[PDB]
Amino acid sequence: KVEKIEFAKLTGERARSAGANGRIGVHGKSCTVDIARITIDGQTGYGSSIHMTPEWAEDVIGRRLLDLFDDRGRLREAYRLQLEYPVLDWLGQRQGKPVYDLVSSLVVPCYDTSLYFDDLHLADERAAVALMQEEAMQGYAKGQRHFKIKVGRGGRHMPLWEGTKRDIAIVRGISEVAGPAGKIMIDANNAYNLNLTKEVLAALSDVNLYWLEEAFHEDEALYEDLKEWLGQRGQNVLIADGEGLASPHLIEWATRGRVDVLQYDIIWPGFTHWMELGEKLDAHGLRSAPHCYGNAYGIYASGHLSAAVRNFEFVEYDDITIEGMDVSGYRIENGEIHVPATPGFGIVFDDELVTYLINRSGWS
Amino acid sequence: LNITGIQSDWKVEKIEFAKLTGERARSAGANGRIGVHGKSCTVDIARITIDGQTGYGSSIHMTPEWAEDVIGRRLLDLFDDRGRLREAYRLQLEYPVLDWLGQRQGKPVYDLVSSLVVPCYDTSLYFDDLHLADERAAVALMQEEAMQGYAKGQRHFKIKVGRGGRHMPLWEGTKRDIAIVRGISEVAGPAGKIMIDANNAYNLNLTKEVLAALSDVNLYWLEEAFHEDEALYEDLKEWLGQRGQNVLIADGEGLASPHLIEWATRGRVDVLQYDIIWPGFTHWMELGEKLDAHGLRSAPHCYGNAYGIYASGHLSAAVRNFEFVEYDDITIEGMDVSGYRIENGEIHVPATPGFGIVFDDELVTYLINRSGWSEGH
Ligand SMILES: [Mg+2]
Ligand SMILES: [Mg+2]
Ligand SMILES: [Mg+2]
Ligand SMILES: [Mg+2]
Repeated sequence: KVEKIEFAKLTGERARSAGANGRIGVHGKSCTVDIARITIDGQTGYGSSIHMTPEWAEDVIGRRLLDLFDDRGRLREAYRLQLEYPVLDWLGQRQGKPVYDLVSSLVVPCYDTSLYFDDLHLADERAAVALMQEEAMQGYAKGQRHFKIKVGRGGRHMPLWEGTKRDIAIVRGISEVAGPAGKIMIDANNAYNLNLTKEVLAALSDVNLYWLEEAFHEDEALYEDLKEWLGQRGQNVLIADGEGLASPHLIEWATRGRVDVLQYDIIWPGFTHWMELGEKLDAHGLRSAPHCYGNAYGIYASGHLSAAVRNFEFVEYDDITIEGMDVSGYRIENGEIHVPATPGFGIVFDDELVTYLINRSGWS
Repeated sequence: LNITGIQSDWKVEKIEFAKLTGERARSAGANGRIGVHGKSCTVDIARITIDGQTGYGSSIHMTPEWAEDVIGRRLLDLFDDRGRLREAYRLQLEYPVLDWLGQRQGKPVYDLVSSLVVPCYDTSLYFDDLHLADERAAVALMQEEAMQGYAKGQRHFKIKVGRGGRHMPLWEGTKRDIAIVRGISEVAGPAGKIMIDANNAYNLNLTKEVLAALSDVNLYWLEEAFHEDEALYEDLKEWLGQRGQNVLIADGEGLASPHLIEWATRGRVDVLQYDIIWPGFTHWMELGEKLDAHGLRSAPHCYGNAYGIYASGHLSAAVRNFEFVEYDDITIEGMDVSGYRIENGEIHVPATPGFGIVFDDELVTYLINRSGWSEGH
């Protein structure tokens, strides 16, 4: 039986302040994670929690844990967003198993997602390249080998042609810092159209472009055309899409071969959702790369999830430090994240700090 | 609607389905995102029989098996406690049913839901110039197309732009967009409201470039510059304000953002363009009232379905901030729309029963029996 439910926001910081992206402004350095602490049968479990009010909590207390689940042992829709993470943790805690085992040493590819438009104050290309190269080198030093570069400078934040030229310079530049083995992804946050996309792609013929992410809002006809154009020129770049307010027909479009990599968020729709979705995508030969940005907890959940998903691509990694949330069990090495074999999600929350924050700025 | 006159005795006796075919006056070319649209048109139509009387209208998402389950239900059963057509029946039967009510009461639909004269615009200016290498030849052709509309009474024009997104190189395509828009503006004169529709082929900066290049022109609205985004539209609106450039932002056709109306109430989007067939007429009656309550404008999308033009006309009586009927000149066999006429940029809607469209009973019977289907007796 669910006995108690506690809630708290935890705070910390990104290792380096994130600049603008193709569509909006500076993302900054401050980070937060909403967490719930559940208690079932005397033992506590921790995890990401969203869409949960004290009123909502009131109406769950006393419900049999068994009642939270589906026939197929799949946490029920109504509970996922608010409790799927604390529950999974609590399960792992009780059975002393890591969630990836509950859902099956674990080693997962990851990439550095922290390369935003950090060069907008610079008139000189070389200064801008050196700056972005240096940011990439910073990730390399921490064990990153793969890099997702924000592009679309010309969409909103710089003049069109100038920003596009700058996009192409930064990506090449970073291509050189990374090495031949380094996978480069580019993410335009919808700031291109099809012909801009082709211009940028053609200019990057020599670069180890692994995938193109959100070039423009997903469109079956445009992506069909783009895949053909790419095929005709022998340029091997995957089409990635799916974060945010996605087209309701996106999965369908992927099954027809217009999109290769699906990027639904690791918190919304979340973990339980991704497990079922992951199965569907494997069956179609489609790839899974759960989006994660703005929530540090998501990085580590994505890690565990790869166990449940054959065609899992990468963990999306942003170097973040949240007070009270010990993630030292995880290590970055050679373009991969090593998930600890410890109980639950392998994350060690400081019970005292959380208890304080629960009283001060949360509820129970 | 006033449903007090409906007798409990009145039942759905028969539902029949046919596809009507026809042609637009001029073949439509590509738009910013896809290829040639062509000249061929169709309209899926149902004929419903209730209490021995028939009504006709657009019908989608209806199978024989669906209709089989409606036969024998009372007309009253199709309505809410609020006198609203139930959601489950709207796409399949709202048009046949509204037409029927009009036939029974001897009233046009606009009277049921309230000489009706509604602004319209000519939507037929597609990328018809893509075979012309020369910009001057392209401008001349597009002007010619606008004047064909003008000769038939159109005064306001919606111009497809976004040539550089896919079909032409980016820079050349955008130069061409601008020249085309100026050219048509010239032809339409000061009274002409000019609309531009990018079909999502621009980004924010391309949009700004085009708008600045067209500061001169009488631009009434900018439609689907890029896929709706609150942040980008907030920026665009503020940018237009500083320039004193009075152009409305229009969006909402196709698979729209679920938050679009929310963004509109916060002032990022001015004109809402949900389609006249899906989500449909009943939906629009309720939505229009909501948009009016927020001081927002309604311009139901209609393209690919001629029937929707006439529906849009009658809907206008139910919506205070109704902008325009989106007009495409189409002839559908067996669908007599001669009660309607275009004069001085307005569509005149007939005061005749139902939607005022006279279907060829015999032709429709033939199509129903040859290629369509029938349920009931
Ligand atoms: Mg992205
Ligand atoms: Mg997308
Ligand atoms: Mg449109
Ligand atoms: Mg739109």
